[PDB]
This record gives sequence, structure tokens and C-alpha cells, in this order.
Amino acid sequence: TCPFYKKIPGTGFTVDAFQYGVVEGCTAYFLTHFHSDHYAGLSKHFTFPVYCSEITGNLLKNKLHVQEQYIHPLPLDTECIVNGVKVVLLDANHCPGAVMILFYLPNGTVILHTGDFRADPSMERSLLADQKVHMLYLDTTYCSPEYTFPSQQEVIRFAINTAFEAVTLNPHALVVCGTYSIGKEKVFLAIADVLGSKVGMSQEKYKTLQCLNIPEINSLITTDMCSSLVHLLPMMQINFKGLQSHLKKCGGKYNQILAFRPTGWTHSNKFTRIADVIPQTKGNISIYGIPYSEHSSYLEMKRFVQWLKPQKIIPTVNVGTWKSRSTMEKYFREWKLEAGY
Ligand code: NI
Repeated sequence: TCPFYKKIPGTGFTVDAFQYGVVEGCTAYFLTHFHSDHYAGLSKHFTFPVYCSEITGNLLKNKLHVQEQYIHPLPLDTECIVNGVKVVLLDANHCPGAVMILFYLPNGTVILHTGDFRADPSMERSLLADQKVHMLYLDTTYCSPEYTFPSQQEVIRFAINTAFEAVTLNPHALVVCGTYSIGKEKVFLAIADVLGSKVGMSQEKYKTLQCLNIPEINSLITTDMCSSLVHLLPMMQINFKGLQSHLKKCGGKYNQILAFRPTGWTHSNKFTRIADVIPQTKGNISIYGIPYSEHSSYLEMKRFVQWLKPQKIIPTVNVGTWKSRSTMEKYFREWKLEAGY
């Protein structure tokens, strides 16, 4: 049944709750972003109001065929009224179109639901600075001190320098980047920009990117693989067998692959700096696992929460085991005693 951490008290609303059938008493279903564990359940047969960003609404219409009459896109950073309740959508710094949702309950309680997010100090200067938040529904994906990772900027500098050096040493090398969802577009787009190429991809993936309002996108992507030396493939195909097979398909245009897998975290982060990352190599194929995250590190999460000073935290991730729940609650208490709220 629908878990409590998906329901907004004092309203008829749910967040990211499309796989439970008709949730009894729900008048408005919000969707924070277009990732499958969150939209699971939506289709052209859904007939209740969906509230979301413009970009998420484009993806609902074009990829899932949800009918337009049930899609209610909202502008960001703007006070809107939904079924009698004031709400605001804020940028979550996750994937394109991903939002956090502020709810102003009729009784005076203010609730922030982060959806999935990568906390950032810029958020301390949004509409969040303007009133107190009582209850925080928090993306706790990486809520343990072992999870450190570099800035997105550091990771993209590493990827651009590596790709440019490889292709300038060997003009017959192909660059391949893995994907299985929206998000992390800066990885492949930055590499294509330094090489003077478009990114080549499947018709399905091209359609997805064309829903994202990214400026000048017609100038950066293409379905013509032959004209491109940066190819996007499914993440599953980013292994030696999959890559050797792809190289066969290019008809001797290329003699080497350099491949990137933008993972979240991997335990090479508890030891290794970004400067010190090395690939797995077999023959003329090299694979680089790079720690490009669209979720908060532990320290980013901790800073955001100690700034916001909520009265109550409701985790939304890692909630399925008692040891994970109890560990997170211990961190929340440490943070509150350190900061004095
Ligand atoms: Ni997500």
C-alpha cells in the first residue's frame, strides 16, 4: 500500500505515488521528475490531475502518451494554488525538469519535499530563505559519511581533458558514453563540444533529449551515427563484449574505444582522488567509471539541513531496513545538537 512518506498531511496530495492504483482520498498526484522508480505506473490511461514541471510534462506527453488534459505543468519559483493550497516548485539540481515542492498548509505548517536533489548553497538564496519549514521530506540516498564525491565541475574537467588528449593522440579513436535515463547530459555534451562533434544516438534517446528545453540542442545531438565521434549507448552495453561488438558495427572507421560510465558512487572514492582515476583496459578498449552524482554527498546534505533547521525529518530513501532507518535518525540528531536547533 502507499507508504506514509509519499503522502502530504492536511491535504489530498501524494508525491511520486503512481504504482499503487487509486490512492484513496487523493485529489492531486505530484511528480517530482521523470525517473522510472518515481513515475512507475503512469500511462495514456491515467485520468487524474498530474502536477509537475514543464519539462516533466513534455516527457509525460511524448514518451508515456499521457493525455494533455491531465497534465498540469507549473512554472518554477512562482506561488501557485492547487485545490486550494499554495505550492511553489523549486529547482532540485538533479536531472532536467526535477523539482522540490514547498506546500503551505491551511493551518500554517510549511512542508518541503525535496524529491531527488543534489543540495547546493545556491538553494540558501531561493524562496526557501523567506519562511520557516516545519517538516522536510528528504532524499537520503547517500546519508552516511563514507559518501564523498567531487564537484560536478571537477569531474567534467577530468572527462574533457581525457577525451581531448586521447582523440588528438589517435584521430581514429571513438568516444562512447553510457546512459539509462535522463540526467548527466553534461558528460556527453561537454566531451562532444571539446572534440567538434555532435553526439550520435538512437531515435528513442534523441526524442527524449528533444523534450528537455536545452538551448541550441539541434546544434549538439544527431541520429546520424556515421557523422559523429561521440556515441551514446545503453549503460548495459558499456562492457568489453558490448563495446567490441559496437566497434565491429562502425565498419573500420575506428580502431580504439574510450568509454565513460558515469556511476553515482563507487568505493574507489574512499581512497582515490579524481586526478588518480584509471580505466579498465582490454586490447584497444578502455572503460572509465567517473563519479558524476546528481544526489547530495553526505556533507552537502548535512549543510542544507543544518541551514534549514526543520522541526521534523522524514527520509524518503533507504527506508526499507531497520538498521538503515536507525542509522539515519542518529545522524539527524547529531546534526541538530551540533547546530543548536
Ligand atoms: Ni532520480
